[PDB]
Amino acid sequence: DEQQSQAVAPVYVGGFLARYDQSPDEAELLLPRDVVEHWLHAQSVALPLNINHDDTAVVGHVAAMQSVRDGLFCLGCVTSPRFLEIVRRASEKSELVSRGPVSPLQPDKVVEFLSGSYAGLSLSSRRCDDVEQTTPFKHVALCSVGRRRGTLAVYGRDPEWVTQRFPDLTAADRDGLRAQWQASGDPFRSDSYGLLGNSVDALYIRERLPKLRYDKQLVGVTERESYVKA
Amino acid sequence: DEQQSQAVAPVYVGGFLARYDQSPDEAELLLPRDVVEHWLHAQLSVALPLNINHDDTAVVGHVAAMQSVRDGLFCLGCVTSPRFLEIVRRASEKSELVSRGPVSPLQPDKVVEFLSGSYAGLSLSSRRCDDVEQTTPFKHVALCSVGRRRGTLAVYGRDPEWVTQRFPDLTAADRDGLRAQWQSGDPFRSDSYGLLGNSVDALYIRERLPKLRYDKQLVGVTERESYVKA
Ligand SMILES: *[C@@](O)(C(=O)N[C@H](CC)c1ccccc1)[C@H](C)NC(=O)[C@H](CC(=O)N(C)C)NC(=O)[C@@H](NC(=O)[C@@H](NC(=O)CCCCCN)C(C)(C)C)C(C)(C)C
Ligand SMILES: *[C@@](O)(C(=O)N[C@H](CC)c1ccccc1)[C@H](C)NC(=O)[C@H](CC(=O)N(C)C)NC(=O)[C@@H](NC(=O)[C@@H](NC(=O)CCCCCN)C(C)(C)C)C(C)(C)C
Repeated sequence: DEQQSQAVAPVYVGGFLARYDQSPDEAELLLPRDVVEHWLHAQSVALPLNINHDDTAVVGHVAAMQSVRDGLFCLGCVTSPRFLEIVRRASEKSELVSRGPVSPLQPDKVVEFLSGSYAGLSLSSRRCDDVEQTTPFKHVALCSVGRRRGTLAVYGRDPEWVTQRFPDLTAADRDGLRAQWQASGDPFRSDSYGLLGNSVDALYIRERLPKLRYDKQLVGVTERESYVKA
Repeated sequence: DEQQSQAVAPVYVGGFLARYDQSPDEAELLLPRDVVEHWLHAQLSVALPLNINHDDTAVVGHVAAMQSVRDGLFCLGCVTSPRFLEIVRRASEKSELVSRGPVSPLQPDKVVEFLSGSYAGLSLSSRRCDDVEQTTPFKHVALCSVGRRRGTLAVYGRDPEWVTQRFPDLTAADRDGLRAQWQSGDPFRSDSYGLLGNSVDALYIRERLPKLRYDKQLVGVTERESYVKA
């Protein structure tokens, strides 16, 4: 009963929403540093964090967005108790979760589950297309894999520890983030049936795993140890 | 609420549990025709149960017929659990893949389409062969994201004949031997959280999609039209 309270405690997520050094496979995915930094400075209210862009599946909020040297990095927090309770339960029934985490990390079913199902981040921003460079950043979505390479999502119970998984990040970067991450109920208006529904869609994404490994390698989270399952 | 009764009606599943013309990647998967036909004749008294990814608490129906044809062992089963179907009914409403609907002239069928996407394969549960003292060798059949034996693609439909009709290899004499065979409570002791749990595991099977397409091509279901999503 206490173990179940530790499992449903807030969980943090971090990762790049876009890698400046990565030319997208599609023109509409182009999101350059000049634009990002402008948009950041442009738009207060936190961007909501949801599951695969579903407005009824908001599970938390983005706590910090920072533009670093290699891209736009963000740090958010899964806070919805309904989503976490669901995850808590689904995790108990995952052969993958049961096999546990790597080398010296302690098992963490909830975190491990999110680490497996939503290994990527996917931004929701206004169409760039190079014109009239309002709130451009709509929200951030946890997903099976992102359209932009390098968007691998890293989950952990501590924000510092999450940011620490990324070698590219400097102290000044981890500092700009720490400054930021330091509503009115449960934002989650969905359920297990929905997540399950969304799971089959994930099964049909092309080259899902290969992309994730690529993302894992590009962001250097391969080196450090974490709950990533890709 | 009549549409919801048509959606939760029994669903049939068919496909090969093993292709004799396919040498397994692992020795323990070897299941030759001589053995099969012997085992068949050996045991079909009590029906083999049909479950999700080999989970004893996830029995969703039973196998109605097992026949050894020229290219392999083919089976036809029926998903009958109302609990499993109600779960599927609901999850289907939340699948972008299901919403896109079926091919060319097939009518949309959320439940069938959902099962078609999540459990595209069949996986037998039999006694270790290993070539020795070759009683009930056939334990059960499991619906899964993809099978270990190639050609084990699963085809779902509301009509048994129509299901068997999806396989070109099958002859009339074959469809006849099957039709002869497929003529107290809800065996499902699991839930959405469990299926959801099992979904993350699926996400990490290697070459899942490529295998399915292979299976789809090997069994010639590529030619005919069906609810297959692979
Ligand atoms: C993100 O990684 C993602 O969606 N990944 C998914 C996860 C399953 C995925 C898809 C395929 C293969 C693997 C994974 C990805 C980077 N983000 C988007 O694609 C994102 C989705 C989104 O915001 N929604 C579905 C709402 N799309 C966008 O950010 C786009 N923005 C818009 O469409 C915006 N529209 C406009 O500015 C006006 C033009 C008309 C748009 C359509 N009505 C807006 C405000 C609607 C979001 C793009 C920036 C990519 C154009
Ligand atoms: C099936 O396709 C499958 O499991 N697919 C899954 C779906 C995701 C998959 C997993 C990884 C990668 C891709 C797909 C596959 C063909 N079936 C099996 O592997 C099957 C599973 C199973 O039966 N259970 C989980 C219960 N395994 C077998 O059929 C094996 N049989 C046994 O292990 C049997 N054991 C014995 O006969 C005795 C062993 C020694 C006893 C000494 N006293 C039994 C009764 C436990 C089933 C094999 C046929 C492979 C031997």
